[PDB]
Amino acid sequence: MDVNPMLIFLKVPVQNAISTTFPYTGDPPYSHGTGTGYTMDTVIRTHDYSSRGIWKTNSETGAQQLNPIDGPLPEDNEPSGYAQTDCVLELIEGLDRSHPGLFETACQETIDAIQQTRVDKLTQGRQTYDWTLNRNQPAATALANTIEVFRKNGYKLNESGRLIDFLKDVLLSFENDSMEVTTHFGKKRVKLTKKNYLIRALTLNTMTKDAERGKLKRRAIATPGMQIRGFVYFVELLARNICERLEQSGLPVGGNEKKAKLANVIKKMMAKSTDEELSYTITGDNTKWNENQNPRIFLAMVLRITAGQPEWFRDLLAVAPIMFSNKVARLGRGYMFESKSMHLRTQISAENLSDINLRYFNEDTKKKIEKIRHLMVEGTASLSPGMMMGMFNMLSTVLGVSVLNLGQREILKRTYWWDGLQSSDDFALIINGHFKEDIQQGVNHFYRTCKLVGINMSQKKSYINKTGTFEFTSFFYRYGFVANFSMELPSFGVAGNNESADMSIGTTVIKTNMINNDLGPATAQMAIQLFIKDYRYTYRCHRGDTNLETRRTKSIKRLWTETISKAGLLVADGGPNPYNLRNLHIPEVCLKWSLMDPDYRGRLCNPNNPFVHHMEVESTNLAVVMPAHGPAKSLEYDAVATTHSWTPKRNRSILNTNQRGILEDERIYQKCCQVFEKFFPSSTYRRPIGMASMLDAMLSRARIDARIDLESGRISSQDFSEITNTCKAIEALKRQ
Amino acid sequence: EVPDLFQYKSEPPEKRKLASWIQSEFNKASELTNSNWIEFDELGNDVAP
Amino acid sequence: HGTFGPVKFYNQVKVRKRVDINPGHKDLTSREAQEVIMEVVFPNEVGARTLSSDAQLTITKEKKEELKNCKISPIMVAYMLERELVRRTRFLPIAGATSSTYVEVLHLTQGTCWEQQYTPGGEAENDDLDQTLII
RNA sequence: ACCUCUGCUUCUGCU
RNA sequence: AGUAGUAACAAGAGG
Ligand SMILES: Nc1nc2c(ncn2[C@@H]2O[C@H](COP(=O)(O)OP(=O)(O)OP(=O)(O)O)[C@@H](O)[C@H]2O)c(=O)[nH]1
Ligand SMILES: Nc1ccn([C@@H]2O[C@H](COP(=O)(O)OP(=O)(O)OP(=O)(O)O)[C@@H](O)[C@H]2O)c(=O)n1
Ligand SMILES: [Mg+2]
Ligand SMILES: [Mg+2]
Repeated sequence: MDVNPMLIFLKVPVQNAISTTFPYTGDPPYSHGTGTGYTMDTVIRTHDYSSRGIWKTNSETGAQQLNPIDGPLPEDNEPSGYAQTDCVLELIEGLDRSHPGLFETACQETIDAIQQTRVDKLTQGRQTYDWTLNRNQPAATALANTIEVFRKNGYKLNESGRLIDFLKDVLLSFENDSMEVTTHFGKKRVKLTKKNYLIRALTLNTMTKDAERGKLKRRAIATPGMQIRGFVYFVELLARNICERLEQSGLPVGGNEKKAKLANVIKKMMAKSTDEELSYTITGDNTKWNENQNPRIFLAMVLRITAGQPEWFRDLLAVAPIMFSNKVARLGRGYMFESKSMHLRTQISAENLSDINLRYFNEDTKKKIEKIRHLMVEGTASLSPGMMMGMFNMLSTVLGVSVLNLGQREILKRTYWWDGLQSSDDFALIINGHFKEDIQQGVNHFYRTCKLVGINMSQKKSYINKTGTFEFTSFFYRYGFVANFSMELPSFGVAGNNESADMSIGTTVIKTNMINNDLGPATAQMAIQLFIKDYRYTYRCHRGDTNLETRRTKSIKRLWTETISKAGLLVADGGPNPYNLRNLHIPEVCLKWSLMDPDYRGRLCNPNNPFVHHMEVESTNLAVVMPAHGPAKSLEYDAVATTHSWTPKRNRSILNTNQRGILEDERIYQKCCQVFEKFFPSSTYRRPIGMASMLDAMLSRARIDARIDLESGRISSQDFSEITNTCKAIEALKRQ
Repeated sequence: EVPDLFQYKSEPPEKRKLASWIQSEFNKASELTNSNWIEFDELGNDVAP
Repeated sequence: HGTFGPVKFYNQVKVRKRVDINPGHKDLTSREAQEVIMEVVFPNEVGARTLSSDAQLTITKEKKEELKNCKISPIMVAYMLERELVRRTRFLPIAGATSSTYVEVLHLTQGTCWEQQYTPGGEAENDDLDQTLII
């Protein structure tokens, strides 16, 4: 007998054993080295799909810009970007007609949002292209850099603290003759040409996507700069507000809520059907969704959605699409070369690709470079068509939904009709009709309409069957959703935040999976045991009575020998595991509280300890996890802050670079923010408001605090005077 | 100017075909031995039915 | 203080709905909670406006009285107050009682093929009882 | 030679 | 050599 696990499927329905088809106990694929090849690939393909359109040279950047909109209609099934403005507009009008008042409301909310949003909203991004450095930076650092360079060049409406004023500065910055920035050779002032600056403003940096499952080959992603991000933010908010009120939208609802919505859509559909109709479902995906979306079409959508609204808001929202129409892609890190004969290796940059000799390259890469040369401009590649990965998830969703919305019986008046649900490029389409011929025709009508707006159903990725089973973004439906526990396997482990956070995350993951992904009780118990072992090995916090040798053994053994009630020691202090199924939702510190030697407890929970690095209420007890699939998620956890709530050390590589100076700036800033908070503790909870300087606020607060302390008797009259004295000396010293 | 300076080899992997040894390994992986390989850490006592 | 009854085995449809997840909230919006927490933890930084609601006022006094001389970081106190005072919900697959005290132990009482009969310690809400009486 | 620093930091995006 | 796999690692940077 040869063992074959696949034979289980002879008896067990595939969906009921789907877990076994997900190999998520091994390391996922990673890229090594440059992404420049993947960037060139997407640039090339994006142009290829739009190649029968119209070329123009941009007046401001000199970029070669391809425009396939209202281009010739598709003539075969290859992916097309030849979206037709009038067809898009018909669809959006259809969506307006189906949902009276929806556009107006979503606009109203977006307007209120534009008035209320603070500039610091843009600190919420991840790695951001930083034009002042031509390098990526954390979002907040990138924001600060833009603000600082803006003000040095005379743009400072953003001092208001309002995002919309920062947006004004952005557009106004493009009028500048020569934007000054400083590079570090010490320090040199560099003047960007108007054209240089605009190109950087319109840049998306690119890199390859790591750790993506389910695929043989890698692909490129992109990160926009700060000139783009504030405008995209508001377009996507508007689109989100619309998506929330569409029965056919899969966003922004998440796991359980998404499943509930899908189940409702099927239920709705079937109620509306006659008994004599056939019903089929397409498990649907689109080819190269992002590469065939078009900024010019998004511009049309935005203008149509915002019809009748104040012109300032229409024009503000139209900015993001216009910028995307005029975008360029940085080409990444370049390539490395090697000489066998001379045992050497070297790095060339993406910029070198403009004019480097082609003899160094394999044939494939030589062809790519040749194709890309006419697009290259000051080191970047012109990319007028496409949107790049995930830039307008919600607005693109609106386009797909608008096609779903067309399928109503009273619009089509055909022998078929359709409805469904769409999230980005993923969809479930339900087609109904009297005979199979009706189904085919309905599917063709849907497919061809999608083509007319640059949506290209993936033939090899999609399939059709009678309604009852289907798949949607790794949710499997067999007359109702079934579990897929294996999707979650990567989340079973030590999260790597700290000892306190990780215990809570580990037990919660088990509990959540028991509730949501059919993690049975025996396996849940074993999950507890496996987690505890991994935590103990990772953190070297083996039980105090064990005889393993680590750098921590001796100190944990002393804590153990000296402890009276050992059952009260946290696991991280060499204590026993208290967890079983029934108490997974109880923070360890609570669970053991009554069993703790009072002295240990008073140490462990000492608020004066130097380990806990509190920061902000809004980011308290929050971890970031990367699921097997999809974007990074913030994860709330429940834990008492202790000496186990520590913070691991930072990366030190920057010390060896020209950018080491940044570390000093950060240290200074933090010192200023820390002292500020000694005067305004509430600022750790909510963000303080004001145009006053940090110093002025601290002075005003010290004085009036010292006065109340005096009256109330918390402080002597001597102390009080010294405080007001110190204040006066600070007042003075502040005049040089 | 080094004449043989060249992009790093970036080709598809060399293909290989099935051999009997992998199935054989898998048969053996699925078998009982007369050793206990995994020692589990402790749980809290059972209380709920 | 919970009591366990028997486990029974059967198939039951667990339908996804939005349910409350934090017993003991005070049914405040985030702005009422903020207002209250500002008064309790950072009173002098409150700003112009102050609390209309009497619910707000009696919570403030209670909490203010419970937490005088408190030396735990104000960050954790505000964090916990916010978690406590604001009603939070989630969409969960849930076959039986939807009360927050039952939601809290859903992993314990409900499985794919089983129910673990259980009663949490403590009083019901009068609201929950009234609601269940009608059903 | 030998010395110093670095081990995510020129590269990890979006709702 | 080996890892790997569409491009890298097989130490880098500085003195
Ligand atoms: N914006 C955005 N969309 C994502 C991201 N990850 C996945 N998606 C979308 O969600 C879809 C569902 O992903 P999954 O079905 O879990 O995985 P997949 O390998 O793409 O899909 P299969 O073809 O079912 O194997 C993807 O096909 C994308 O359309 C992400 O990080 N960002
Ligand atoms: N990590 C990811 C995965 C997907 N997407 C978005 O989701 C869309 C659909 O993803 P997918 O179907 O995986 O890829 P396509 O771009 O459609 O290409 P194809 O299906 O032909 O592989 C992408 O175009 C992109 O907008 C993203 O932003 N980030
Ligand atoms: Mg796709
Ligand atoms: Mg997809």
